[PDB]
Amino acid sequence: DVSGTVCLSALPPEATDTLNLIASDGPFPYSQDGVVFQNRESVLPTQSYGYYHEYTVITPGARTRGTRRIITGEATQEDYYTGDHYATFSLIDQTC
Repeated sequence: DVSGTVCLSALPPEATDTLNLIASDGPFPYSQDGVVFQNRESVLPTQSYGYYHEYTVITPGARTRGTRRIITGEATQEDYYTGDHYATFSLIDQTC
């Protein structure tokens, strides 16, 4: 299940950076940014393989990718944020 919607402005500023890189098709800070996200646990709506892709949202100071991501869906304006390492997601509203 999706945990509601969230305004882009309410997310860390790195989320806005990630969306800007998605808008330019990168290049990204990691070569695996842009792989398919399988939605293997079915938290997001069921779609065929390749509908979803995942991208890092950088955590300040982290040596690793941390726990923050944007998952794109193929539909227009469809993007999900997780701040808890894929446990939960919110739909991102870029209009606010």
